[PDB]
Amino acid sequence: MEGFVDKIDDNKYLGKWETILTDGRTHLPKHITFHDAAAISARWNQQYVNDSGPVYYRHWLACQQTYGAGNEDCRKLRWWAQQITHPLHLAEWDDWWKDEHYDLQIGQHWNRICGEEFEEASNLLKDLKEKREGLAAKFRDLLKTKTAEDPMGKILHEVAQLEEPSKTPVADLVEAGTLSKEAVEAAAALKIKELKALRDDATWAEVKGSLLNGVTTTCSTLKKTSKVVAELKAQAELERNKTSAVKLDIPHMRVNYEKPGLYEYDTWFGKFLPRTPQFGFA
Amino acid sequence: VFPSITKPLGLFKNLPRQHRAARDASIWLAILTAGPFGIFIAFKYYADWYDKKLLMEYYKDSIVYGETYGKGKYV
Amino acid sequence: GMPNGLPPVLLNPFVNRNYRGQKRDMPWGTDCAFL
Amino acid sequence: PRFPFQEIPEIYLPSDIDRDPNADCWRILNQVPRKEKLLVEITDPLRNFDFKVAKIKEN
Amino acid sequence: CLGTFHIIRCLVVNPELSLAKVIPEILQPFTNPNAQLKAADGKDDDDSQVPKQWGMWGRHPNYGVLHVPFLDALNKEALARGKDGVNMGAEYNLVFTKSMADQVVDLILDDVQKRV
Amino acid sequence: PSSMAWTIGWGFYAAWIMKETWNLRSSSVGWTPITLMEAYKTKERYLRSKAMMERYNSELEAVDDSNITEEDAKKFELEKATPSISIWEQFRSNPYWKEVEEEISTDVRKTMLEKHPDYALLLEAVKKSGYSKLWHLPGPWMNEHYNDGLHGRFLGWTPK
Amino acid sequence: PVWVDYWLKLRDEKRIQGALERSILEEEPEKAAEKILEWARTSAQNKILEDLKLLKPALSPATIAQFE
Amino acid sequence: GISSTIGSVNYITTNKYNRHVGLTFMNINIYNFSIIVTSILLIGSLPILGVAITGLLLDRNINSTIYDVIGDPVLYQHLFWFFGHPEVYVIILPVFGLTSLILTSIIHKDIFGREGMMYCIISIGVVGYFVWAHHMFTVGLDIDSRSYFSIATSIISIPTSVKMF
Amino acid sequence: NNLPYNNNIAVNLLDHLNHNNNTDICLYIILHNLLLLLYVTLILQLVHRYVQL
Amino acid sequence: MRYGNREIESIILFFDQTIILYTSIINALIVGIIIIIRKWYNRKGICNQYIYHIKIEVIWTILPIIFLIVIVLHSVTVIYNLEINKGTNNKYINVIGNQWYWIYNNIESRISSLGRIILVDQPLFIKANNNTHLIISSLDVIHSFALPTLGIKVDAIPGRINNISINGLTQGLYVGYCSELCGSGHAFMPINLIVY
Amino acid sequence: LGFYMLLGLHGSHVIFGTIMLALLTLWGAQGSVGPQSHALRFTSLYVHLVDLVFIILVLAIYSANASPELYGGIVPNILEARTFVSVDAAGNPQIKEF
Ligand SMILES: CCCCCCCCCCCCCCCCCC(=O)OC[C@H](COP(=O)(O)OCCN)OC(=O)CCCCCCCCCCCCCCCCC
Ligand SMILES: CCCCCCCCCCCCCCCCCC(=O)OC[C@H](COP(=O)(O)OCCN)OC(=O)CCCCCCCCCCCCCCCCC
Ligand SMILES: CCCCCCCC/C=C/CCCCCCCC(=O)OC[C@H](O)COP(=O)(O)OC[C@H](N)C(=O)O
Ligand SMILES: [Cu+2]
Ligand SMILES: [Cu+2]
Ligand SMILES: [Cu+2]
Ligand SMILES: [Mg+2]
Repeated sequence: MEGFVDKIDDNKYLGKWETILTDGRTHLPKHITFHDAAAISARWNQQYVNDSGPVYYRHWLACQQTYGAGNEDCRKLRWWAQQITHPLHLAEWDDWWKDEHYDLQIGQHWNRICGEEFEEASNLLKDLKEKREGLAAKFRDLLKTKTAEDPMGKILHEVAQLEEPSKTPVADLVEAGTLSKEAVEAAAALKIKELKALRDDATWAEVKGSLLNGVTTTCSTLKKTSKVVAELKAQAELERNKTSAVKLDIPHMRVNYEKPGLYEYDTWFGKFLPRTPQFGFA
Repeated sequence: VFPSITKPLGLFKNLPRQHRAARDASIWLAILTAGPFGIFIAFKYYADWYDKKLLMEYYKDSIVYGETYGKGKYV
Repeated sequence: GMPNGLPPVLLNPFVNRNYRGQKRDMPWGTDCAFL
Repeated sequence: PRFPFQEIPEIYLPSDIDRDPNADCWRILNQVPRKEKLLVEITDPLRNFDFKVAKIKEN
Repeated sequence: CLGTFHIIRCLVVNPELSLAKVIPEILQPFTNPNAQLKAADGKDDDDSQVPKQWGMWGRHPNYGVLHVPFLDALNKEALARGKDGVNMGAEYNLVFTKSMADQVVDLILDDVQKRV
Repeated sequence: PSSMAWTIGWGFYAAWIMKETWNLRSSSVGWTPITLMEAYKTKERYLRSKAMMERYNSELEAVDDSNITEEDAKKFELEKATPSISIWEQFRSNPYWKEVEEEISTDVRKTMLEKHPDYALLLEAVKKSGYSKLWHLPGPWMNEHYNDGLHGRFLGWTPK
Repeated sequence: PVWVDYWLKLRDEKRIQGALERSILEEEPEKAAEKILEWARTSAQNKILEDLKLLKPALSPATIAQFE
Repeated sequence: GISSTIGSVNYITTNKYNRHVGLTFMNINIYNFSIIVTSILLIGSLPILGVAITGLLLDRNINSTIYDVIGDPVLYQHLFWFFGHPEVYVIILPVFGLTSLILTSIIHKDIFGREGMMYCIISIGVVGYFVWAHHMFTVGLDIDSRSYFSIATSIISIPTSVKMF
Repeated sequence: NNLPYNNNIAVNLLDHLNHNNNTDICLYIILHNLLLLLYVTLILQLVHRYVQL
Repeated sequence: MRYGNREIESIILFFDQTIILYTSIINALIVGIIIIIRKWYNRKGICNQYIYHIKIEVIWTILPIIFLIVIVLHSVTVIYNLEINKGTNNKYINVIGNQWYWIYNNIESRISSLGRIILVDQPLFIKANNNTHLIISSLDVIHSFALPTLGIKVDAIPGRINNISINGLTQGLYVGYCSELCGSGHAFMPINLIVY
Repeated sequence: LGFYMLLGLHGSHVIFGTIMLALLTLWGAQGSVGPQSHALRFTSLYVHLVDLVFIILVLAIYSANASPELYGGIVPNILEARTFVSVDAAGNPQIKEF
């Protein structure tokens, strides 16, 4: 990870770096047992594993319908559900999910709503999604055009579309003539001005005073809400063994940086993933 | 051969000889049924004991399994 | 004079209204239950 | 015998595979008359092969 | 006898076979059909907290080259580089998440760049 | 066993039959309030969901594709891709959609008590002592011919 | 080892943020806000310095010395 | 299946009550005993095969889903093979009986351990009802069941060796 | 089992007892039929013994 | 000559032990039968009384039993040795058996014309010494993923997701079959695995 | 098809038993059925068998259908999934079900 740039969010760039980094010549563990895989196998320890797919898929569904497919936890759950599920059931369930069957508000999975009403609501929701996606695509294209006018934005855009990943991207661009030393110097100058502004107490104090009310409100809300979260969590914990059923633990498994499992090792903490809608990608 | 176990043990001495012999045959069948059962149960429990020993000696100083396999609690 | 308050079962979801495109021609001749 | 991956157009290959034509991973170990067996199968008399098998730690 | 014992053991030990909907309600409260899904609080993070119903060699170490737990390997690696070893008890940052931190950084970066 | 043992066994079997019959009828009667409350809750949720989706669609229509200002790009958060978000969460995070969610909730609650006047009664039972205190709640639901105004809907995946 | 280094970096960041969370929960909101703002200051300085790090190969040896 | 069930019931009944005076149940010659045990085998298993075939017919005709992608083809295999192995021993045992009888007729000597052979025949008959799933070791059976069925198959192997000796 | 619906507690008031009950089974009518067959069995046994004696 | 896995080696050794036992028994019975027949055909050694011997019968019933418990124990341990490597994996592969072709991670594999019946256009690749989990099923009817030279043979049954653990030690191409009647093109539905 | 095949086989056996009982009624009317009649014995045994099978079927029905919760009314009290913690306009937190 020398020439890699985290900020860039281009799918082609991330794909090239995925091919470079997740290559099996260096990234494949030898004689390593991952506790996540061991536990998942130990819970369902027979050859008949029809029962794991539904459970993990439903965990991911709860995560997604409550927090959205963009949450890293829900991405982790989706990765696991894909791994431990056979693509036939997975294809069927994805087809059902597209039709808003699993939606937490008007889906038939979570609600006792008749077919006609469900169809009306599902069509309305899909129309809403279509319109918002159109608007978001236009806005993203505009931002792409606009970000190319900034000095540093120009450099990032040029690097994001280089034909191959390079140990030294800027040097290989400039020696190839695509990036101009004048633009590089201008971007460096802007960054230097901003950096110097951060260091000194005058501009800092200006910024720190301009941003204190929102931070204070967030701190107050977090300190107040944490208690109620614990109260409701305890009340739910009472429901743990009330009946023979199972209580979900939304989210089932979160991204763990202190104890990294197989997901964090394979996908670099969610950096190298398939680019599909089920992973919250456009 | 299968001698009459109930004669040297003084069991079922209030029945005719033929019925006593039937009881002896049933007892002998019971004895022969429980041989292989005993062998296989003993082997299984030895295997479990050896598994516990191996886990306690391999994960003795581990960080993850240093208290379950290390102590043999839930081998 | 009291009703039956049992919750009805859930048999067929809407997204599975076609039954996976499975042939259902009963021997009588029409795709209907004998009843 | 070797798998002809160069005669198949548009065949998926792993990024971490050795594409040299004469690599070890392209050999066909079984289901072909060989005269030089690379796999020990259940029908192979090692005595007929003079027990020229690899060690245990290796393999 | 072997057949009878095998059937009884299956009905007693197997996790997926539950005599819940197969016996009159008067006897039902003696059954816990979902126990396998509720073991270890339901969390799939620590084998040996999850029952494994095998006749033998349930937890037998593998052959070939004995596998090293990933977190043990990371503990050794981290201590080799001078950083702290694996915590094994640390919890998640439920409050003040990575997204909130990134948003704060974003706003101050926007202000500093704007009023450079 | 003697015939007396078999008579005792028949007595136990008869007792089991009687207990099953009583439990069956008691359960059939006792779940009416809870099923009614569930039906009303899902009805209200469906109406509120439709109202919020219609509001969101109307607001989106008003945005001109020729030029999107910051406010719109801030109202709909058009920076996070649609498949990367939960629309229903946007009614629990963004203040504007939070206010409209509250207003639509009040409107739907006002409307429901009109078409389902008895709903308020259940509200008293659930509010005071929780869902558990409806197992044998007496009220206007103890009538086989009593019409709850649902037209056989919002009770199952098919009309009742 | 590359993934090892990446993990150590991310873990350090999480531990700092977790200490900030503990402060948020336990101490006064004003103190928490000041802690958050100073942490953001240092993190953004790191981000901008990392951005400048990319341009080092193709920058003049003089200017490169004024911030390194 | 119907024909076999009728024949089996008839053979058992005739052999149990119509023996002439002075002939006990276990003194009837070897062939009759093997036919009796074969008949007992056929009686106990054919109804299960009938259930399996009715399942197939219902799936084909009324378009149910007992043995479909949402069904249990393994359930079909279990039922069929529960019938399957008893059929095999039904086939083999009468050959043992006939060979024993003919041997008595052509070697001009009695069967060595006639009681032993009769008991071994009934043992083979009984043990054949507990081994049906050794024809499904790759279906995906539980590991414990695989071990159990290997054990039971060896058990059935023993008395046949006694008979050969 | 894999089910089209939800059968986890604490998401709805009537979901935990969904997979565990097939309500449409004609319960008390089946009870009446069982009573009829018990009548038949006991009457027939009594009469059979009576004629035999 | 390498073995290509450890499970195959264990199975082979168990097979050899059973072969030795059965060959010994066959030789003993062959000697006995040779003596009996040689005496018989020359009209020697006749005794109509010799129709019972309690000791001999009891011993010949006991002997097969003691020599069989060993075989049973060895077989059970071999089964569990096959099944232990589950849970120590880091790669998952899913396999679908279509009607006369296979699918690996949504990539189709059909027979080719370069090889007669053994070779395939798209193989399935796994890494050497790296434990992998195969999740196998089928779409239309029952097939059987069969690579018996690595000790894998698991049925792909519709609606039933089987899960086997595969491990490779020798680099090369292993050829396998459908090993289950599936239709007309059952004989032309081969399997190719490449351990690299 | 499972529950229905069970009940349909039972119904078929009930029909055949009805035929047998009708024949036995006819013969009893004519006075041809004595106290030691094997027709009487067969009808008695068959009737007892079918009734016993129905007893077991009723037990199975009330096993699958029933549940102690159905008899006990064990409902939750929280609805965790559809319950979110939010801060109202006033500033103090609140709990409501979405
Ligand atoms: C419900 C009814 C249906 C049935 C279902 C239930 C089934 C239950 C199972 C019954 C059958 C049991 C079979 C025998 C169990 C195996 C015993 C065992 O675990 O042996 C351990 C032995 C060595 O262990 P290992 O891990 O290889 O150690 C290497 C370095 N120490 O392992 C090995 O060497 C590999 C295996 C070889 C074959 C086993 C032969 C016995 C082992 C010899 C004894 C152990 C030797 C240890 C040294 C000290 C002994 C004094
Ligand atoms: C005289 C003795 C019997 C002789 C049998 C001769 C035929 C042998 C074939 C065996 C099985 C045939 C299966 C075909 C019948 C299909 C029945 C059917 O359509 O079932 C649906 C019906 C319930 O319909 P449902 O949707 O619940 O109703 C909605 C509102 N009530 O559910 C039912 O109607 C279920 C009926 C019971 C299940 C079938 C078991 C056999 C009983 C015979 C029934 C009639 C057979 C008709 C066959 C015609 C050709 C002869
Ligand atoms: C003359 C007669 C000879 C016939 C037999 C010899 C022929 C060859 C056949 C030999 C073997 C015959 C069959 C006998 C072998 C059967 C072995 C068997 O049930 O294990 C028992 C099982 O492991 C242990 O069960 P346990 O009670 O611990 O309970 C379970 C606990 N929860 C567990 O899970 O931990
Ligand atoms: Cu067989
Ligand atoms: Cu095939
Ligand atoms: Cu095939
Ligand atoms: Mg097969």
